[PDB]
Amino acid sequence: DSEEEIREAFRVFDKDGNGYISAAELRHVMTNLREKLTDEEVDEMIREADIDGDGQVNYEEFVQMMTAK
Ligand SMILES: [Ca+2]
Ligand SMILES: [Ca+2]
Repeated sequence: DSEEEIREAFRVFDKDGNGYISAAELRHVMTNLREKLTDEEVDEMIREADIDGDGQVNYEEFVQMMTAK
């Protein structure tokens, strides 16, 4: 709901600083943000979050990542 909200989270989610997050990288924060998760639950979420299906999530796609499903 805020342009800054997902923006500050990018420094928390993207450790490489390259502008994109992958399953293994997302898992690192997801296991603390949410519980009852397998590695596969993260990957299912990537496949549904990735609007263009290329295996990575950029800034605009990150907003959609959390509003998907
Ligand atoms: Ca990254
Ligand atoms: Ca993508």
